[PDB]
Formats: sequence, C-alpha cells, structure tokens
Amino acid sequence: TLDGWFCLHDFRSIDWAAWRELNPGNQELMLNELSHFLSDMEITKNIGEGEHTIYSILGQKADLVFFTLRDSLEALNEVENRFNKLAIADYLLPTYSYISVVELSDDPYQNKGVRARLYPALPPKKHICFYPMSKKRDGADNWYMLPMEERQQLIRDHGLIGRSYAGKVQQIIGGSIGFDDYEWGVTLFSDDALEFKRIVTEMRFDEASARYAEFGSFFIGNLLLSEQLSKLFTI
Amino acid sequence: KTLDGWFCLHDFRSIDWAAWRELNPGNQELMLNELSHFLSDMEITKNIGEGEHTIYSILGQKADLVFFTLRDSLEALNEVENRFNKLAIADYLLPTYSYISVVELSDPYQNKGVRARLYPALPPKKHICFYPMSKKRDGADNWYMLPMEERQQLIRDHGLIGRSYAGKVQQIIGGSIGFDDYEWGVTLFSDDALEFKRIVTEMRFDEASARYAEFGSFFIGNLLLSEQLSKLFTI
Amino acid sequence: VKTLDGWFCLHDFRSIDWAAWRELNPGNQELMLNELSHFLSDMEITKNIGEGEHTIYSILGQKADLVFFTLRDSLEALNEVENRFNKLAIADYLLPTYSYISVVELSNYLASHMAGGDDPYQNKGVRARLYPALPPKKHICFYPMSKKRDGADNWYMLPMEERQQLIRDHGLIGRSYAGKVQQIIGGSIGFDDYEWGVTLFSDDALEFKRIVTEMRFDEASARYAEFGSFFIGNLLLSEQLSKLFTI
Amino acid sequence: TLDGWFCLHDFRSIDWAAWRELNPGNQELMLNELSHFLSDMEITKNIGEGEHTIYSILGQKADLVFFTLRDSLEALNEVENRFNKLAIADYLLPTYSYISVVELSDPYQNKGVRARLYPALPPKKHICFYPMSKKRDGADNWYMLPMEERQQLIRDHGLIGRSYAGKVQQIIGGSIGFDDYEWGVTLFSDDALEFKRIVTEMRFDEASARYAEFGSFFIGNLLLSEQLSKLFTI
Amino acid sequence: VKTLDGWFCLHDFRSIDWAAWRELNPGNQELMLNELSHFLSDMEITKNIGEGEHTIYSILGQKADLVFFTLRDSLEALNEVENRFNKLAIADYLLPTYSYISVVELSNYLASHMAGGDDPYQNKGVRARLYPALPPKKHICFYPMSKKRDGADNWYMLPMEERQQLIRDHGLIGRSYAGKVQQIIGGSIGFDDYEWGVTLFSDDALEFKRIVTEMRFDEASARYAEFGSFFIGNLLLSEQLSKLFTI
Ligand SMILES: [K+]
Ligand SMILES: [K+]
Ligand SMILES: [K+]
Ligand SMILES: [K+]
Ligand SMILES: [K+]
Repeated sequence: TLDGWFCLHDFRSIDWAAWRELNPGNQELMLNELSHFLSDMEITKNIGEGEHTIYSILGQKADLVFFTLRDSLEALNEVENRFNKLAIADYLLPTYSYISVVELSDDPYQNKGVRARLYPALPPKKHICFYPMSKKRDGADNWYMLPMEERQQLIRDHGLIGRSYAGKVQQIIGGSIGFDDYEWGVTLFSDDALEFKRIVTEMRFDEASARYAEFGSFFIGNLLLSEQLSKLFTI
Repeated sequence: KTLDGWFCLHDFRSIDWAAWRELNPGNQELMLNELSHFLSDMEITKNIGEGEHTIYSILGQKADLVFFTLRDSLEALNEVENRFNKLAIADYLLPTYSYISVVELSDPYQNKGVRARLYPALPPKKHICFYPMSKKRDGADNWYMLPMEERQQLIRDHGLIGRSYAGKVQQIIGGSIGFDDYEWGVTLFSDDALEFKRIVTEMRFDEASARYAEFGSFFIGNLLLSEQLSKLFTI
Repeated sequence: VKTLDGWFCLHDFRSIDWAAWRELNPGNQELMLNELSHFLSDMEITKNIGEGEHTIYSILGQKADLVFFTLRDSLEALNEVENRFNKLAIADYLLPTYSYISVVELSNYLASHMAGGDDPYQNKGVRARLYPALPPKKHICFYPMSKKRDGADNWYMLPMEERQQLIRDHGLIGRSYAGKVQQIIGGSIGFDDYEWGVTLFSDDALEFKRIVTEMRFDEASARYAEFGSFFIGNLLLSEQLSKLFTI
Repeated sequence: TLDGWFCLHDFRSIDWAAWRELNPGNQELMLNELSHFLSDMEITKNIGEGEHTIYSILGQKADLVFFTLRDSLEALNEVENRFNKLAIADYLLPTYSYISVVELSDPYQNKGVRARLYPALPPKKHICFYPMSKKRDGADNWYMLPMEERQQLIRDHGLIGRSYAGKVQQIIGGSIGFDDYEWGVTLFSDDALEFKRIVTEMRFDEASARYAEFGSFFIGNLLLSEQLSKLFTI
Repeated sequence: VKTLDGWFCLHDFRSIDWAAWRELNPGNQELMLNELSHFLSDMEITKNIGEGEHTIYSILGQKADLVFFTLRDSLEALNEVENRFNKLAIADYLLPTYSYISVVELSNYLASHMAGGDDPYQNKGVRARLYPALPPKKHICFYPMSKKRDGADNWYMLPMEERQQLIRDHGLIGRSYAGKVQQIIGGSIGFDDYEWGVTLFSDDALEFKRIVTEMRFDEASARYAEFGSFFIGNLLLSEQLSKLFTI
C-alpha cells in the first residue's frame, strides 16, 4: 500500500467555566494569537506541504475537532506542541485524538491522480464525520485469515458503495496499524449529514463490514471558519 | 431506505451542589433568570415549528437532569448546545452523558401522518426512558447478514409489540449510525414507569431483540417543568 | 415473563471526602451531622407509616464508604429523597461512586399465592415480599446481574417450561438458605444497566460467599448469569455515625 | 471450602504535587501519625488477631499496597476507616482495592490448617497480586463441568504450585460475593522472575489455559516501616 | 516453555501540563529543567557503568507527550528511578497517562545459541539481546499484547510443535525487516496486564505500519494475537528539552 500525509484528529472541549473568568481584553489577545496560528497553518497549505480544517462537534464528546495533515511525524508533532503552547489552548481540554497516515492501494507517487488522494485537499463541506475501525479476528469471522482471492472480492464490492456516493460523500482513509488503537481512521465530508448515515448503513449491510467491521466512537460536526470562531468564544 | 426528521440531542447533566451552595441567594437568582430566558427562546422555537424540547429529572447518580432537544438542522442543534453551555448556571451543570441521533421511520413527507412521527410533539408524560441500542454482528447471530425476508419478519413481529402498548407508551426512534456510538436512540414516554419495564421485557423475549439486540445504559426520570426549576435549585 | 412489582428502589453508594471534611471545625461538623439526623428521622417516619424503607451499611474497599438503600412507592418520592439528600451540607462530603435503580420484583415462574380469580396485592404474604421490611442483619451484599444472550447460551430464546425448570432448580438452593440469608430481588429492565439488582442480608458474611458459589454451579447461573460488581458491607446505625465522622 | 481471615488489598498512589506543597513540618507530623498507626498494627499481629504488610508497587497503577488481614469485617473496615482518617491518607489516592477471605478448598482448631487460614505474611523481597475467575463462556464453562473432570483439572493444577514451593508462597482469597472477581491471588518470592515462571507454566495447564480469566497484575517490592520517612522525603 | 530474561523494563508515559507550567516564570522553569538535566546525567552514568539503559521519545496525540523508557537489572533499582523521577519538581507538570512493567525476554522456541552444556548468560551474543543498547532511531513504537485463549483459537492449548511452527513462520517476517526495524521483546506475564510489551525502533515510521500489518496476516497473529494501545513517537535528546518546555 502507498502512504501519504500523516494525520492528526484533535478533539477538544471548551472549558467555559474558566474562559468566563477572563476579561474581554485577555479573551481578545488569546483569539488574536489563535488567528496568527491559523494563518500559519494556511500558509503551509498554500505551499502544498499540509492541510487542516476545523469543525464544531456535537454532543459532550467534544466541542471542536482540529484535523491536521503534514508530511512527517516531526512536522505533525510540533504543530501539536505549538498548538498546546497557545494561551487559549489552556481552555481547550483534550477529550480524544487519533493518529494515522493517508492510505491507498511506472511511478505512482508522481501520478497526479494518485497525489490528489495521498495528499488530499480538504473540501469545505458543511459537515464532517469521523470514526476509527478495524477488521475482525474472531472465530469464523477472521478477515486476516481469509484467502487472498475472497478477501479482495470483499474490498471490490465495498468500493462500489463509496463509488455510488460520489458527489454526496468524500472519504479520507487513514491507516493506523502500528500508529493507533484501531486499524483505520475514516473521515467523511458532506453538505448533508444524513448522507453519512446512509452510506455507513448501506456499508454495514455489505458483507465486508457486515461480518468483519469493528467500530469505535462516532464524531459528527459542522464546518467552522475563522469568521465563526470569534462569536463562538464570545459569551 | 428510511425517512428522517428532526435531529436530536439528549443532554444529561449532574448538578454541582457543592459549588452551587457557595453562591449567595442573589447570584443564584440571576443565573436562574438567565436560564428562564433561555428556555423561553426554546419555547419560541417550539411554537414556530422548528423543533421541540423537554426536561426530566433523572433518577440515580448517572445524572440529575436530561435536556432532550430536537431541531431541524445540526447547526441549530449545536447552537442550542453552545448557547446552553455559555449560561452562567451551566458551570454548575456537569456533563455526564450525551447522545446524538435523528428521528427515523421505515409522497410520505407531505403525508400529514408521517410528519407527525418524524417531527414529534413531545407529550407531557410523567416519566421518560432512554437507552441506546444496536443490532448485533456476532457469529451465527448477525442481523446485517440475514436475508431481507427474515429481517422483515423479525421487524414485523417486533412492531406488533410496540403497537400493543399504544396509548400507554409513546416511542421515538432515532437513528444514530454515523452520528453516535450505538445504532439507535430509543426514547419512551409513559405516565406509568412500570410500562417501560413491561414493554422492554416483552421485547426481549421476541427474537428480534432476544437474539440480535445490544443495549447501552438505561436512563429513567420524571417530568420537570420550568416553574419547578426555582424550587429544585433552592437549598 | 409476567411480574408483580412493589417499591421502587435506590442503592446510593458514597465515598467520604475525608480531606475536605477534616478542614471543618468541630462546630460546623456538628451542625451538618445535626441536619443529617433530622433527615434520617424523616426517613424513619415514612417507614413507620408503611410507605417506604431505608437502611445504611458501611461498605468495604474503595468502591464506597457508605450505601444508602432506600425504598419508596413512587419514582417522584424516590427522586425527592435523592435531591433532598444532596442538598444536605454533609452531602458535599459524600461523593457518588455508584448507584442502582430497581423495583421489588416477584416473577410468575413459580407461584406466590393460590390462583383463584383473586388480587395478589391484597395478599399480606405477597405484600410482605413486595414491600419488604428491611432486617437489621449485621452484613449486606449487593450485585447487579443479567441473563446472557450469547449464542447457544441465550436465556431469552429458551421455551417457557425450560426457563421454569432452571428458575425452579435455582430456587431450591435459594430456599435452603432461608433463616441464614434474606433476599430482595429488584427488577431493573428499563430502569438501569443490568436486568436485576440483588440484595442479600445476613449476620454471617461467609453465607453470601456460600450461597452465590452454590448458585454458580447451578445451570441457571452457571450458563446464563452475567454479573456486575459486588459490594460487601456492615450495618451502620445512627448511634455510630457520629463516631464514624469523628476524626 | 474452609474460610479464614478477611483480606484487604489497598493500593494507593502518592500525590507528590500536593505532598511537595506541604512544608517539612507537617510532613513529619503526618509520618509520625502513620508510624503510630503501623505500631498498633504490629500489636494486633503479635497477639494473633491479624496480619499486615506493605510493598512498593512498580508503574503508574500504584506506589504502595497495604495488605491487611483481620478476623472480622468489622475489624477490617475499622482499620480501613482508621487508615483514611490519617492526615497523610489525603496524599494517598485510592487507585485499586480488593476484598476477599483466606480460602482453603474440627479442622479450624488444627495448627496445621490454621497456618493456612490465618497465614503469617513472609517478608519476601517481592509481592505479586492479581484477581481471577473461572470462565463460563460457551464450550469453555468451568461451572458446567462434571465434578470428576473439574477435580482432575484442580489436581493437575495443584502439582505446579507444589513444585514452586519454597520459591513461591501463595495466599488464595475467595471473593465470590465479596468482589468483582472470584479469587484474589497473592504471591511472595525473593525473585520476581519466579512469578513470571509459575504464572506462565500454570497458563499452559488446561485448568488456566482453557478456563482462567485474569484481572490486572501488580508487582511490588518489600517496604518496612522504617523506610517510609526516606520514601516520602524529597 | 522456558525463557532467558535480562533487564527489567519501565515504559513511563507522561503528558505535559502546559496550563500550570505556563504560570511559572522562566527563572523557576529553568531551575526545574536543570534538576531534570542532572537526573538524566545520573541515568547516563548508570548506562555507562553498564547497569541499565534509558531513552526518551515524544509521543504523538493525546495519549501522551513523552515516554521515558528505562531498563535496569533489578526491580529495586527500577522502582528507585521511578520514585526519583516523581520527586523532581518538574514531574508535577508531567502527568502519568500510562505505564508498562516487563523484562527483556528470549523464548526457547528457536535456539539463540548452540548447545554444549554451555551457560547462555555467558554468551556475548545473548547478553547483547538481554541487555540491549538502545538504538538512537528517529522513531519508536510501543504496544502490549497477549495470546488468545478463546474457543477454537486457544494458543495455550496448542501442542508445543504447533506453537513452534507458528513462532517460526512469525520470526521470518521479523527477521525480514532487519536493518529497518529493531525489536525489544519484554515479557510481562505476572508483571502487568498483558503478556508482552513490544518496542520497535526505526528511522522510518512507515516500517512500523508495514511490519505489524504483514505480521497480522501471519496466522500466529491473525488468529491468536490480542493487541492493546499503540504509541508512536519521535526521538528527543536531553539538549532538546529546554526547547520543548519553552512557551
Ligand atoms: K458540543
Ligand atoms: K439523580
Ligand atoms: K470503604
Ligand atoms: K510506582
Ligand atoms: K503529544
């Protein structure tokens, strides 16, 4: 398999109780520093050395997710440390995270059609859906014990689903074997959140997932631009 | 395929009685008045027909209160969530659990009986019961690997039980595949709590649930009107 | 599959915040304990009029320091006890660690009374089970449990007569411990995370270990029982609460 | 099944941050109170009413374990409450605990049996604790086995512990009805590698291989009362 | 089913409390960083006299920020390092998030040395594996694991000759990533919650994903492996600390 950018899903909850105690002046300074940090990220993306986006997560799991993509673990780890060193980061409590690397099955690494997948531009879709997953190794339902022939056939039929949801849902698959607790981090983008439920359900009735898919938690959110972050942190 | 309605937020909170006690009577009253106006705007959204909301006092240590909110978009639902947390009193309402889903039903949308289910008016029943569930995918007991006909039969016989409790137990089924950790969010309303125990027990002896259902935690509570909030928060 | 249901129950486990408690002066500790004694006397009044029950046991281990087992005829009454308790000044030092909600349950697998076109709730023998007076046994044992639904071992796919047989044989063991162990079975399907909440009372702790062990070799439990956490404790009277909260 | 002393495994973590903020004056006073506490524990030991020991645990699970044995649940709980009421206990955060009773699958007045039911804790250099239960999962159901089969398994299992005798001392505490697992196993040895050897060897015997379910494992080093002041001294 | 055992191991995962650390002035932060430096210099001495090893990596994600992998020849020494570490003033800002105790292990499935009535612990080649020098690779990968004992897939019920074949085929994959991935196998049966603590080192993190994936398709792991949490990190030298702890 061919690998692309290293990915970080960073889920945060806003400590409103502490944030409320800050005067408007200091709240302004911390947001000013954040905007500067966000402009930094934008520059890295403009030179094609990374990607990033922010979505507001629903429910008590988190308030925000910071999805970041970079060319190396060193180039990903300093973003994480640089972010935590921000003043406002004290009010962004860690609730969950995920580490992965963009994954995909004559040089392919120059094929500009393949580059668009390994180093994907993040679409500004209204909504986002994230969940980790793994392939089962339980009794008769053991994905990794399947023959090469049958196992590939399951992947074939599975791919036809996402193929049918083209223009409705965009997927980013990140392998996490050796990097995190599950085997894949799946990120979905769409302007209609209902499409997330439809594709994952339709997938769940397909044998590939119906028999071998193990799922972690599901996180769903809405697009959050810089022009929306200010009113968000304004009580 | 299914039909979807309002997006749902079950927001469970525990009351920080230790912290709340430290507030003088004056400050406690101001925060209640701020909450009162918040609920007033919730009532506006309810009247205009762009959602619903209700509050119940939960029994046990899982929570003290549940804020069940329904809206016509995820943006609107996240708005209520953040706006709620920005309240002064919210600092004393600690998050213990939450669930995200959308009202689900298996043209119809302009059929005045269907929309009544997809956009349900919350009845002022004396008790509520909530629990998340999922259909199992474990060996011989795999719901999503069953033939279509066998599935319909199991759903059919399951449906027979629900209609037998009509007039005693009102249900709201919220699909959460792609939205949360389980596959459905079940909400029951009844004036007799024991009806919850009767319908869920009877269901559990039906094959659809007996063989294929997985259950999360169960939350039961009592109806709490806005007028009774002042008395509740008075030590 | 049918049940007779009595009092709604609350097992309220609490841990004592000794760090915060030792900061109060004896005068303030006295006022809080005074308010608690009043609260507990209120509970006793409800008991004396036959509209509920309550008891306190000291739990061993880090799971909890105290359990407050309370029984009431409605969830509105039960919740009110809960809210009223937390509003106590001393409750700020009683940290929640675990709880359970159930209702006293009598299943119809075996009979509890003669069936003669007759109202069971008027049967005093039945009422003594539905609305049980709590015995002042020296020790308590609580654990939630459920019936498995796992492949070949699926309790809820069994025929009625087969479940009857299993409950019957299970019962034989249960009644061999009559006079040594008293049992309160609370159904919690639809009310909590497990399907039942079992409370045992005895003047000898080892009896808890004996009955549960012997049950575990009986097919009803050996094959179909799924257990949660176990809690063991000692009876705590009001006349030794002041000694407990005194450092 | 014969039953002896009631047991408490009390695992604690040291709040170094809060402990550091205390000036050495308070720290010494709290350590003195703990010394008087442990002094009274030794009296109970010498008269023959109970036992106690302390071990420094490795890893983040805990820093210390207080293993206490008493004749009744009243006395055990009293020590537990007496311990928490100590000023120093505020800096000893609870991380894990276990309740059991010394189990032995008129014998009660025989010195030989009493040595088992009411065991003196050896001052071995190391300790190992883990809870466990017997499986009731599908075809692997220990409690649905015929007695004759179950007896042979226990017999084949017993042979292992006896070969490790003198190198590893074991205290089995039954916890059915008392805690979340069915047994609490405590091992003592002057060589921690012996723990790894006996548990490994046991796990290949059909009794544990097929029917054992384990909880968390805790390893620690012997810690005397005189070593506490230098442990808590930064 | 014997093993050769070397240094006792401690993986100490920590997270940086940036909020509290920020409140500290650079004068005090400097002082704590200096104390940490003297601590690591003492660790270097122990390493130079040959009484153990130690290294530090920066973990990615919220699981941790740092891991302090330490190796010693006794549990007394290993626990003293642990106690000394926490007694550091800077340690208050290093919150414990996870840990794993184990000992460097060589299984007897395949031979590590030739026969001869010849003590293996005197073999220079064996000692190099039991008391391994930590390679300064760019990245690290740690994960605990255990062999399954679930129904048909029961590793500990397998015949010896079958476990051998499985480990043999398993070893071929590991031996194929030579010069790219170095492995430290720490046995933890009786020491921690899993049966092994596996530590990988490589200058290319993708090799971790490559080896574990290929391994997971081999029957030994495809059928019998149980995995815990995975931790991925970047190498961090003592001179890089002050850089890291500068806001
Ligand atoms: K949120
Ligand atoms: K409550
Ligand atoms: K206790
Ligand atoms: K430790
Ligand atoms: K990190």
